[PDB]
Amino acid sequence: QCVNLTTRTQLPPAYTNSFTRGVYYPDKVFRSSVLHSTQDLFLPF
Amino acid sequence: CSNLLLQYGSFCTQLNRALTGIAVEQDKNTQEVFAQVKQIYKTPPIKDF
Ligand SMILES: *[C@@H]1O[C@H](CO)[C@@H](O)[C@H](O)[C@H]1NC(C)=O
Repeated sequence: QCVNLTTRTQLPPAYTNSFTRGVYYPDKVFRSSVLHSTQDLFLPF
Repeated sequence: CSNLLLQYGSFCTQLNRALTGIAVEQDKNTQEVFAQVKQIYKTPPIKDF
């Protein structure tokens, strides 16, 4: 079963600066010492 | 179309490099022709030549 929770305190939504975060590997190929370019769904810096 | 052009990439990088070289060369040409000197002389007020 589930119980609704009561003890709460609302605050304005917190915001933060995400800088140079949210980068993942594009494929599963071993590339070394190469500057590669790509386009995908990425988190903007 | 931009996504498809992305995987070429080096081609128009090369093109832009060539055109920038041409433009720099044009500025070089004008400078080497006209900027032979650097002391900007001016004519005297009297034209007693
Ligand atoms: C409270 O719980 C009931 C059922 O457990 C649910 O129907 C209801 O949506 C809940 N209300 C809130 C504000 O959580």
